[PDB]
Amino acid sequence: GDVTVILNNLLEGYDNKLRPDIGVKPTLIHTDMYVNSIGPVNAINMEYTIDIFFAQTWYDRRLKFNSTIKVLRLNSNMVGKIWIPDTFFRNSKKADAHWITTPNRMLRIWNDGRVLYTLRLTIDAECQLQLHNFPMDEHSCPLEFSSYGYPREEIVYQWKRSSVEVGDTRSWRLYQFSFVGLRNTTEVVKTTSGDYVVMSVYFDLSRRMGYFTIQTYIPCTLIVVLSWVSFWINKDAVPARTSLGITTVLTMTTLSTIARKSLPKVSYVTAMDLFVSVCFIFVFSALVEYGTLHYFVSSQPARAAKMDSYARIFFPTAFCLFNLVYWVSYLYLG
Amino acid sequence: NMSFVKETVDKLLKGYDIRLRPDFGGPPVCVGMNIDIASIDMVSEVNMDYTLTMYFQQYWRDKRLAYSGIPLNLTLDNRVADQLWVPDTYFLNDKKSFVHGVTVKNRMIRLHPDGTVLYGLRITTTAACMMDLRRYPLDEQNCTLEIESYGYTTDDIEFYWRGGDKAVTGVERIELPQFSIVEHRLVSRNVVFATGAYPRLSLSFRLKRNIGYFILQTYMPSILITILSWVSFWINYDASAARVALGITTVLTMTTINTHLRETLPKIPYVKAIDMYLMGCFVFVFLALLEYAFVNYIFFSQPARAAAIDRWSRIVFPFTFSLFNLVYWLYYV
Amino acid sequence: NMSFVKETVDKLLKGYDIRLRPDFGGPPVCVGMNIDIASIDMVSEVNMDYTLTMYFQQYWRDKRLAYSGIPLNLTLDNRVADQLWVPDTYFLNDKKSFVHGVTVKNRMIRLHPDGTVLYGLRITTTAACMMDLRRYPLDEQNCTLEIESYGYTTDDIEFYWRGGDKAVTGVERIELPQFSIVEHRLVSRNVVFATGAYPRLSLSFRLKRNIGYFILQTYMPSILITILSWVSFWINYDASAARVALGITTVLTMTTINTHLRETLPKIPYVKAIDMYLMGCFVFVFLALLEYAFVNYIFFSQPARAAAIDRWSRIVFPFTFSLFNLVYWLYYV
Amino acid sequence: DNTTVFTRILDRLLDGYDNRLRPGLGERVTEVKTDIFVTSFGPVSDHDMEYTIDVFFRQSWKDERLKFKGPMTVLRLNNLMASKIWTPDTFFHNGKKSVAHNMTMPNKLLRITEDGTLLYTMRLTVRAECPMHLEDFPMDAHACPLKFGSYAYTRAEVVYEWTREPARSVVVAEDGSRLNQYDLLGQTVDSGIVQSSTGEYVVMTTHFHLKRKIGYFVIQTYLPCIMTVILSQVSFWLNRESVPARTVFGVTTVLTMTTLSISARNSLPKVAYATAMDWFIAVCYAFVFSALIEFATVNYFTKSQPARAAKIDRLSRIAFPLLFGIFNLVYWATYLNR
Amino acid sequence: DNTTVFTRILDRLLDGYDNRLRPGLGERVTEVKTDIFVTSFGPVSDHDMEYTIDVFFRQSWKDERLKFKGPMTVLRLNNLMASKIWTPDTFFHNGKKSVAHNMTMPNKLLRITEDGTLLYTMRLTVRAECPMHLEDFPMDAHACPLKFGSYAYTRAEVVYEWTREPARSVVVAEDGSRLNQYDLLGQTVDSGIVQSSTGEYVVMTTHFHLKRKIGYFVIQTYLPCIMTVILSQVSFWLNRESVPARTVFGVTTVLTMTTLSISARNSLPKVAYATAMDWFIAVCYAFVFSALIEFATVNYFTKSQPARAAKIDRLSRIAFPLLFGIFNLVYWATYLNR
Amino acid sequence: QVQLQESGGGLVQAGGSLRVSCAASGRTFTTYIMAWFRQAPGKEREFLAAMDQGRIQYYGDSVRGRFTISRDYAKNSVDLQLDGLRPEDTAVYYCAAGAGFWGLRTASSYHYWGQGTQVTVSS
Ligand SMILES: *[C@@H]1O[C@H](CO)[C@@H](O[C@@H]2O[C@H](CO)[C@@H](O[C@@H]3O[C@H](CO[C@H]4O[C@H](CO[C@H]5O[C@H](CO)[C@@H](O)[C@H](O)[C@@H]5O[C@H]5O[C@H](CO)[C@@H](O)[C@H](O)[C@@H]5O)[C@@H](O)[C@H](O[C@H]5O[C@H](CO)[C@@H](O)[C@H](O)[C@@H]5O)[C@@H]4O)[C@@H](O)[C@H](O[C@H]4O[C@H](CO)[C@@H](O)[C@H](O)[C@@H]4O[C@@H]4O[C@H](CO)[C@@H](O)[C@H](O)[C@@H]4O[C@@H]4O[C@H](CO)[C@@H](O)[C@H](O)[C@@H]4O)[C@@H]3O)[C@H](O)[C@H]2NC(C)=O)[C@H](O)[C@H]1NC(C)=O
Ligand SMILES: CCCCCCCC/C=C/CCCCCCCC(=O)O[C@H](COC(=O)CCCCCCCCCCCCCCC)COP(=O)(O)OC[C@@H](O)CO
Ligand SMILES: CCCCCCCC/C=C/CCCCCCCC(=O)O[C@H](COC(=O)CCCCCCCCCCCCCCC)COP(=O)(O)OC[C@H](O)CO
Ligand SMILES: CCCCCCCCCC
Ligand SMILES: CCCCCCCCCC
Ligand SMILES: [Cl-]
Ligand SMILES: [Cl-]
Repeated sequence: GDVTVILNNLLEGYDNKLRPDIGVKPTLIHTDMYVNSIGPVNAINMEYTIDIFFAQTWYDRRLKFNSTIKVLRLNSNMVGKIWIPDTFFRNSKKADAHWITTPNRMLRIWNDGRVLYTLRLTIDAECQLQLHNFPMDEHSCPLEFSSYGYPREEIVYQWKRSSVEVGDTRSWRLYQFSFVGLRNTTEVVKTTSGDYVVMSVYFDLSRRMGYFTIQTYIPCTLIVVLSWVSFWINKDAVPARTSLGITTVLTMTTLSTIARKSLPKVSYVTAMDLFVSVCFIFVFSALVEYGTLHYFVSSQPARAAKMDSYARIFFPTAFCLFNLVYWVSYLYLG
Repeated sequence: NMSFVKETVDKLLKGYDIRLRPDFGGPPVCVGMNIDIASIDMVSEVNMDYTLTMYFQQYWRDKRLAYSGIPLNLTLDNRVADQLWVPDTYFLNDKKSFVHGVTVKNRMIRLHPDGTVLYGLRITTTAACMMDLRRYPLDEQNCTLEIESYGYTTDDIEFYWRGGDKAVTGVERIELPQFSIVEHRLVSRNVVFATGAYPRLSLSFRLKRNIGYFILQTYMPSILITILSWVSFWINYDASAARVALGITTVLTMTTINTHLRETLPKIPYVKAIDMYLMGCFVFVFLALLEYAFVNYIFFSQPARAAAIDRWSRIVFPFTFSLFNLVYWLYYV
Repeated sequence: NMSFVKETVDKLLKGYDIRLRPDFGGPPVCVGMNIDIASIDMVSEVNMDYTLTMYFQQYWRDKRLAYSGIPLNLTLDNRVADQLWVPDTYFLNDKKSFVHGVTVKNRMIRLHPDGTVLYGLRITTTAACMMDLRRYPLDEQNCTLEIESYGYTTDDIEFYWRGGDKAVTGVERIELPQFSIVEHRLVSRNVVFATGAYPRLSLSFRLKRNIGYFILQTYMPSILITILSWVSFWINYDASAARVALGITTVLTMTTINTHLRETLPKIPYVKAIDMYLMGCFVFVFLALLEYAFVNYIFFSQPARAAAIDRWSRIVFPFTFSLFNLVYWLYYV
Repeated sequence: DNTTVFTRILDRLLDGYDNRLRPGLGERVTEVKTDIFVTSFGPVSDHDMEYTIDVFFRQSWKDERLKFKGPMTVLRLNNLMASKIWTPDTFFHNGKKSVAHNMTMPNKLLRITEDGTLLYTMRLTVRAECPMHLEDFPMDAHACPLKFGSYAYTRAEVVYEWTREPARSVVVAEDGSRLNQYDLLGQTVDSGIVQSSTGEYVVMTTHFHLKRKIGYFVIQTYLPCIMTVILSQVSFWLNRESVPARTVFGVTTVLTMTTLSISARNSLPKVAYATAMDWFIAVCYAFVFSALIEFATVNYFTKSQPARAAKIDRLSRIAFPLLFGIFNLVYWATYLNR
Repeated sequence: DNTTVFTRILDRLLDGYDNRLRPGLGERVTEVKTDIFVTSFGPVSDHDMEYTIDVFFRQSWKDERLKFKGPMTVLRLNNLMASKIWTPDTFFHNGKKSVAHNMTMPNKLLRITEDGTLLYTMRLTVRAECPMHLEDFPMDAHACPLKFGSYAYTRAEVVYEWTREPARSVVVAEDGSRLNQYDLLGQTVDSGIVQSSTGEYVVMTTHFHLKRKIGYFVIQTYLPCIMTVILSQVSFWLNRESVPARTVFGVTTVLTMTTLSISARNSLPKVAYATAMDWFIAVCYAFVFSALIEFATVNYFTKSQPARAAKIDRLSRIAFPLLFGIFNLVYWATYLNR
Repeated sequence: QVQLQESGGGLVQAGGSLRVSCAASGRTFTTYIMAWFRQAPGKEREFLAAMDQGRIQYYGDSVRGRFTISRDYAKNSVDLQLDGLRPEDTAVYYCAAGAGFWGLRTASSYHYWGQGTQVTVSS
């Protein structure tokens, strides 16, 4: 009825091409964000998925109405009739709004001209990961947004009091990572067309060691122990100690490639590689030790008598010493 | 102060003909292009393409969009681009591209008092580049991005890089896991088709592959397997089962390594540099097993010569393999 | 003679209400469907679906579109289909479907003087069907396509196959690499939902799987490994390392094939006809290695009985396996 | 002839109609009745922790602006008419990328009865999240929820109810199961209130109870593990002289358990805990590894204490089969009950 | 002011112009000239039996309703004028899912001459079906087609012709080859007729003749198979007392051939016949299996008939290398001739 | 064995329909191109008509508009309908099938050939 009269009079002569206060002052926009879920972290593609309720608030003097009604609660139909800021996410790779069963958008206008505009978004942001400590690495993946065409002299963004909120962190699709905390900042980026106000949110994530303990560390450690069983087998059983010593070398080669499948094709040594490579040294040296032992079986039977005694003790002790140095440096030093 | 702006903008679009290019029937319109590269990813050999994200910008002048009385560079809502003439620029090697659309269309329109138009887009394209993998993984590729006008010949449109060699920025900040961008180059020329001569801009990168990954995955595993086959020379020749098991295991392992790698790449007919190394390492582990077959066949009649062959093979095999590595790496690196 | 055609067509669409079906508030409108199957492919067990391309034609009479004075069948541009009423036909078991749009939308509208409309689209659809794989790979499947009206009930719309049993053509030109269409069938019926009763037309195919691929890939590798395990019965029973190596390798290989085969199939919870063979072949190679363990444990105290067991196994094992092949291949064929 | 009468009625209903305003604005609350007909309960993905479902999504409400009098009490109109009136802006709270089917026409229907009531249904392919706790995998059950409500209207403007009894307002087609490795035991229907920074919104919830079927994993992982353990205990019967033969026995079975352990984790998403299958493989590896250690003990005491190497061999022929049988009883009785 | 002359011309042309009617409707057959410029002949997919191709697809016809006189003889207009006039509804008969590129703008051009002639080109990425006969894989060749014509107009209304002599009406750019394992020998350009349930339509056909390059499969499959066969015949030279050594030779080569046999059909579509590669692997399997059968024969006669056991070993050192060499002479000569 | 057997044909007098049929056995030719060729005595073997799996029909210029080719995919047969025959059309007619490599109008691209049927036009 009379709400139709209010809505028709507001849009009479309205020009949605022009931003509010186009020639007067910058349009100040207050941004909120509710994070429904922070989806999987793709290390191979170096990205992560996040689903949010993105909210924006600004004043438009052209949208003032006088009535007993204090707020006009409108749906997505009116979003295309008024001026909407052109906010985009700078590090986004593939983002899309939701459209089932209708465009998931909200528009509310107060009689003083204040506009609240909320939409639901799914974003695949870009996050460059440094995997020098994998799988004991920590990351701070960002999410930046700004205005595409309006510089800092026309559009300014600003966080509200309760800017970024999260619900239940357990329901999120983070398997390998745990959410530690978040920060939000504000900067100015100078591009080739002007200076823009860039708003940033950083999510801190710590990787969970559990999956790679089962997948790589335990199988590699048991293969190294398997190569030690040769030292307790009679030195005259040449086929026995050679098959046991040649299969461990092959198995460690297979365990080396499978561990590298999760990572991208980086050209440096991660902490996972430094463990698999050393596990390769121990199994390789076990087979080499028998080669030395076999060569001296007949020439120096006395010398070959004491060679297996020392290998039974030195090899387990040296490996247990290597684990002490490895784990302390990556869990207490970095 | 705002009703004046609406009056001006409405006047500019009143009678504007989106079908006619600027200076229709007259001199060609000059269009200047900048590119700001945001990221490069998915440089694939299986698909022979790369994915590029950029802030593509075009710059030209339309005398019909000239306005006076407002000393401002008006930025309008990007939906007004649908009402103006914009160049029909396309990428020839583009395979699958899109303009981003959150929260609105990632598009900019900025008008200037003299009629100059600034038009920007945010584009992600999967462009094609066919690679030469004869020296893989020591290869050096060159992937381009062609820029051209589909409908307007050189009688109607001209392209140039706006800023000379500074037109394209953001290359130095690109971090590729497997490549390092050695150089980028800008080219302007004309291409003649059956329908006329067209302006073309070309942007080309030179990519050098990093070898650190392939050392840990294909070279070092192959060197250690080859070395381990030489252990059979220090085992007594009467241990038939021990030396044959050692020889067989390393020979079949090398075959499995070679076939595994070639299943992650396009089925190319020629031989790559990584294939020459695995085939070279195969012959070394194949001859060690073939060395014992000679010693085994001969040690019954005479143990004097059978023992000598083992002792020589302790020296010849390590010596020749290091010579093989010396020639291989010096030829390629 | 051409301005008369434009005048005739513009007169028809003037006052035409697209929101109202023909004979609105009256007798149901009869729509006849023709299908011209272009290709069937991508019959997947993993996703439990198949892809079908067809020329889908619908035929009905609209009295508001009847014209006089033109002795022709007006074949109009496909964009006129956006101004006429068309049936809201959909496919119930449809997971993904698109109308091809190169170079324009593959769509045909053709009016007739009495008001008849012929409406054709070229549609590629990925329909769904659940496959019973209990007899895989010697199994037959029945995958259908359901055709229904979404909004209009049997009081508003009727569906019939135009041409009877000849409504669907192009089946006999299909050559699926892995299947063979035994028969196709056409059914007409009504389906009752909560909101009303709706007409339905069902098109079904019966696909019989070709076993020629699975002989090379699965059955022959299993049979040869089982024969490989019988060589152990011709080796001396004091050669333990020789006969254990032969027995161990066959058992572990037989497990590897079964695990490899299950990779590319849906995670069904029942035993397929190929699993009964692999499990049956596993038992024979497992009983072959289990047989040597008895001989090795007994050939010291009773050497004479050890020789007899090896000689009897040379006959029983080939005989039992061929008897197993006789029962298996006669129950499943 | 009679179609001109219906054209006048439709033009009168839309004459001055405003689809920017909900019915009863400023006077009452818009009540929307809803029921769902699940045509096919699609596949469940463990890697993505989501599931697919194809439904007829039916909504009904009253709009007094659309009353009419004419020869018919219901107008079964084209779905094009739905874009000119007001319809609820229902979204799925946990819904991921969903599909509205558009072949060959928009799969929607709109019907107006003479009292203003509207029926508005659509065919959807809803992909919704289902959190999964795989501690009991592959003997685990999940309650996959389906939540929906309004996006822009709070509970003082739009409320949602079920057309019938809540239990009978979600209907599943009898032959529509598209599940490969799950059983749909039943579903629970409930309604509630959610609260955000913008207001209170009614939310409708549907929980689907799914139980996994263990038949696939018995033949894929349990049987190979059980057979490899048994194969590794054949080594206790070979005579102590054949050292090379018993070493091939122990080594190959140890390596085989590693291959099965790696392959068994491919199906699961990369979770950071140990499932019920991880504990079965870990023990099966312990039994296989202990059999190789047993031989190294026997080989060590030969030629020095020959009678001792026989006592260990005879007792191992009884302890290893017995403990594995006992372990299987405790494992399968523990996880099948829970 | 200068462009207002062309504004009047364009407005005058479209005044009363009906884009729903083809030129010369009811009076004559609309003749459409066509030629294709192939910018890149894309990769061929053996698994999907298809191929990709990127083309500048040019069309030309005469429309007398678009005759004008003015300063210019030709109007090089925007591509949005194409949606305002009548254009042919050309589709690809064997196309699967093609793309009409529109980045950054619709990649189309429209040129009107003063006599009414229209030139209308567009950039397309066509994915077309190409059935393959894989009996001679990997030494096979294929003729991949590309057929196109009108979708709605029968040959009594719209006909298609080649702009120039048909052999020169399809042009392939020199640098455009995106082929990896195939070689584009050449293409043949023809024209046909199809009769459907709706009428007779003109079809314009092009056949691209592709021959596969065997280089990848020589490295990947043939060389491993040959070395495995040679490796198994090394066992004939070991002395007869190396029973464990000769068994390991026999079993490991047989196991390898099974792996190669399984791994050689990964790329191919699942077909029910034997390719030329399946015959090579099967025969190489027979040689590897027969080398182990020979050892069991020699091992059977040892310690009972030593003279015969040596006789068998001596002949196998010649017969096996000679037969495998002769088989390769026959195999390669049989298939490389074609 | 794969054989193409040709029936029909015979003698006609100055025009008149003479349908020539070809029956294929031993291999399913659904995915092949089945054609018809003509060889007048001493002149050359000449292409007449071909039809591929997609029902596309190709004709030679001298016979376009007179001869009609059809295929029966269920029966693995191709039939050619000869109308308005002339004394110039007296020759031996051959049935072929192939993959059309280097051209469907070249006799070297068909790997399977029939034995021919005699068609004599008396006038
Ligand atoms: C190259 O070519 C490709 C095509 O090959 C091209 O892509 C196309 O680009 C155009 C834009 O140039 C797109 O068109 C716009 O789409 C907007 C929505 O896009 C999202 O939704 C798409 C599906 O839309 C359906 O469903 C929604 C609701 O869910 C509905 O609003 C739509 O009408 C439509 O409904 C139809 O279809 C459904 C089934 O799907 C049926 O159920 C239904 O019955 C009906 O038939 C979806 O496809 C989009 O995905 C694409 O894009 C995303 C990125 O955004 C990408 O990630 C994907 O991969 C994919 O590519 C996307 O999710 C739509 O809102 C636009 O229409 C608006 O606005 C225009 C302009 O103002 C107006 O004219 C329209 O009338 C309409 O009015 C709006 O509606 C708003 C709704 O939110 C509302 O807020 C506004 O207030 C206004 O409301 C009305 O306004 C009018 C006028 O003021 C007023 O009278 C009314 O009263 C009311 O107030 C527009 O259609 C097109 O979708 C793209 N298609 C594809 C396949 O990509 C590409 O851009 C080209 N590139 C270049 C460089 O040239
Ligand atoms: C792990 C593996 C380890 C392997 C270790 C090997 C060690 C030795 C190294 C060898 C290097 C080999 C390099 C090969 C590169 C590829 C060569 C290639 O493609 O040649 C082909 C042609 O050659 C062939 O036909 C021959 C194939 C090989 C046949 C060999 C048979 C040998 C039999 C010997 C038996 C001996 C028995 C007795 C032993 C006493 C060219 O054809 P394109 O031009 O590509 O065709 C394109 C067209 O079709 C148009 O499109
Ligand atoms: C390499 C291959 C080697 C192969 C060797 C084969 C040897 C021959 C034997 C073959 C038997 C194979 C049978 C497989 C049938 C399919 C699986 C199945 O029935 O699953 C279930 C029923 O199973 C169970 O309960 C699991 C029971 C597991 C028991 C294992 C006990 C093992 C004990 C071993 C002790 C050894 C001691 C030492 C011996 C000295 C059916 O229910 P669904 O359909 O899953 O769903 C319905 C639910 O109600 C939904 O909730
Ligand atoms: C080439 C590596 C050889 C390793 C074994 C050496 C045994 C003898 C040492 C004197
Ligand atoms: C007389 C020699 C017999 C050798 C038999 C080898 C195994 C045959 C398996 C069928
Ligand atoms: Cl994760
Ligand atoms: Cl290719």
